[PDB]
Amino acid sequence: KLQNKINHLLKNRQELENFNKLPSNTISSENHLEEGSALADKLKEYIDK
Repeated sequence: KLQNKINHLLKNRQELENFNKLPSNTISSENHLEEGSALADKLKEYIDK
């Protein structure tokens, strides 16, 4: 589900990339990428366990 969220946010970024006019929304998508990366590291720790 987190990887599908990455797909949704990158689709939103592809919607809002050209003729940029950047909203106040994409930094939450970047924080969500960091959260998914952190959860990926935690599940990597768990599969090592």
